[PDB]
Amino acid sequence: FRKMAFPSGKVEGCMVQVTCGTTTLNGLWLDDTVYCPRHVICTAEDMLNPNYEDLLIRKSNHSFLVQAGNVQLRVIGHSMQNCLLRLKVDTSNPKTPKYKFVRIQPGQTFSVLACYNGSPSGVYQCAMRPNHTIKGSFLNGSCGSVGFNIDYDCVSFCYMHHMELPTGVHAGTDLEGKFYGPFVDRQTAQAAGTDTTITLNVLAWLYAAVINGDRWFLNRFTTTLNDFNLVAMKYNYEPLTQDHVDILGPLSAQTGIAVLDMCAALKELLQNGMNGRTILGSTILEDEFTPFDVVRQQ
Amino acid sequence: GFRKMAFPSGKVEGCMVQVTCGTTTLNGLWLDDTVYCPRHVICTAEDMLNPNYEDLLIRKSNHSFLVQAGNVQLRVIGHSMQNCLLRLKVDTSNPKTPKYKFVRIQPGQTFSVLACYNGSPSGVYQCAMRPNHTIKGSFLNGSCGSVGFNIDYDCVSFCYMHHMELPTGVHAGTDLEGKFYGPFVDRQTAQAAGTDTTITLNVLAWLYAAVINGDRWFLNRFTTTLNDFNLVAMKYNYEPLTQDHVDILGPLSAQTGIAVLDMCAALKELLQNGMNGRTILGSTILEDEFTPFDVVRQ
Ligand SMILES: COc1cccc2[nH]c(C(=O)N[C@@H](CC(C)C)C(=O)N[C@@H](C[C@@H]3CCNC3=O)C(=O)c3nc4ccccc4s3)cc12
Ligand SMILES: COc1cccc2[nH]c(C(=O)N[C@@H](CC(C)C)C(=O)N[C@@H](C[C@@H]3CCNC3=O)C(=O)c3nc4ccccc4s3)cc12
Repeated sequence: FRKMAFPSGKVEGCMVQVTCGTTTLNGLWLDDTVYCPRHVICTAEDMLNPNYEDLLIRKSNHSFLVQAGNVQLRVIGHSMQNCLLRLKVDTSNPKTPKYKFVRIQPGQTFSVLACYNGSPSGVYQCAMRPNHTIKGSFLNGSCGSVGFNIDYDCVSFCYMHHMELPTGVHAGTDLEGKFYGPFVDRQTAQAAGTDTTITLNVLAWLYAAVINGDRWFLNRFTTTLNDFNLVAMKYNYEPLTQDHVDILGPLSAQTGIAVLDMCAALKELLQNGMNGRTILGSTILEDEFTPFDVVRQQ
Repeated sequence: GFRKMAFPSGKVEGCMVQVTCGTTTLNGLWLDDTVYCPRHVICTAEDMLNPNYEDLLIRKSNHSFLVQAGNVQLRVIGHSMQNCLLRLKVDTSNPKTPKYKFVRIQPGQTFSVLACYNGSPSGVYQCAMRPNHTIKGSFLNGSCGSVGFNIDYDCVSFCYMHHMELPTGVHAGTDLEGKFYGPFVDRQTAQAAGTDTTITLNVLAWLYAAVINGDRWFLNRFTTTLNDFNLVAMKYNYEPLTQDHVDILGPLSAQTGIAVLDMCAALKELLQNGMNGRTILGSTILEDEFTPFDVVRQ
């Protein structure tokens, strides 16, 4: 069982470089639109608070240097959408795939194409956390990198990188420029809400461990959903919904362990702890491996 | 802020095709006017237990190879075996052919895998060639012919093509010249690898990664000689350290400011006293699938 990313070629054909003054970041080229974080226009204005509507009226189309590989693209118009700029260019991307813009929900995963200077350097898998952060790997120059999923040749773009919190996690927006979480694009230290554990995915991981022949943690206690949810919240675990219990159906049928019986297993692990025991090799319960991942890889 | 990252797969995705002989369908790699694929695409369910490839191949003509690149079908105009691969000559040269080389990777080195099913890429992940010449991959039915690769600049270095899953769940395959890594043969039999060991040079590089990411709890005032460390390493199934390895860890040592043999003393302490419930870079186990080169790049 291992975390896999979606193949990145459909997105690589869209990455570009957007430069204002001495500041440059990544943008996404779809048809005749380039999307990028709006703070490419900042010149130290980012410190404290920038007035984006003022900075933007003060900018000409010629001040935007947009480069796709070797080619410079002429900016024909610009308008601001939330925390993103939409740049109109004179040529439509010959490599635009079928795409949509989606708002990823907590607990769901996506692939990140980390880019620097409009050039992709790496691909990895991420989870949107309940507190609306992601545990990414992003260095200076990463802003504008996108997260995405791919279904039947259609790219679902769900994220654009904007910032790294003081704790080392990362924050950003969907492709309409709406931030995930309560963060704002200014140069300030910001704090995320307490980060809860994705219970649906821990449970999925437990199911994967049982499929792997590792079942020391099972027991014969019973729990109701309500009584499991009250214990889980005491340990900063997300409560389980009835939809989540359904999502776990195929895995519970495959192993013969009823979902609520696995909850009774997890409940004991929360209350008694691992005690040095290991699950799939780790003393830590993994929560970024989804039931879909377990299902596909079993 | 540190994780396994795979190379962007775009240059490789544009080379994946589908090769069919009768009921059997495998992935193939299309470079210039040649398609490479595992030779047991010519196998029926009855030839698999102990087939004679020379015999089975003399019995086929170019017409019996249906090669599909996406929608398009390419005509085979010639064929030949190279070890455990077939090389099919096609009438059209792949216009998406990247700059490339064929290399044979040595144990401990890492690469990216593009997992393909029915000629179409489905996932990408990073993995390393184990000391016992297997890879700990994620390969399902229909994955044979998927390739492993590294990218330097704009040149794809192909190093792996996938053939088989051992009963232990690890995987075996060949370089692009069709020569298998390890003691394995392409037959439908249960085969065993040698006993695996831990890649010491990679654990050390990962410990440097942790120090560079601000995880220094495991460090200690002590130091050890290479010989002393090796005696300890042998006890815990770790590859012996070599002076060349220490030279490879030169640059990491300089940035960190920690002498290599100091890091070894820390590792000796982690082997002997465990991690005490502590985690390094978010992991409860000593990661050994990051090379010194990988840590630098990130
Ligand atoms: C340590 O806590 C802090 C305390 C006090 C202040 C702090 N600010 C930030 C913060 O993150 N600022 C944002 C930018 C703001 C405007 C959203 C930022 O630098 N984003 C990066 C990606 C970051 C960097 C490392 N990996 C992450 O992904 C991005 O490449 C961009 N670069 C530039 C460079 C020039 C112009 C625009 C951009 S936009 C953290 C922080
Ligand atoms: C007594 O038999 C066993 C006993 C104990 C363990 C065992 N392992 C294997 C074994 O691996 N066989 C090879 C094939 C051999 C001949 C190279 C095989 O099926 N490879 C797969 C990838 C495999 C499949 C599951 N995940 C892995 O990645 C592959 O994608 C290919 N598929 C086909 C399908 C039809 C025709 C050709 C090919 S080539 C057999 C076996």
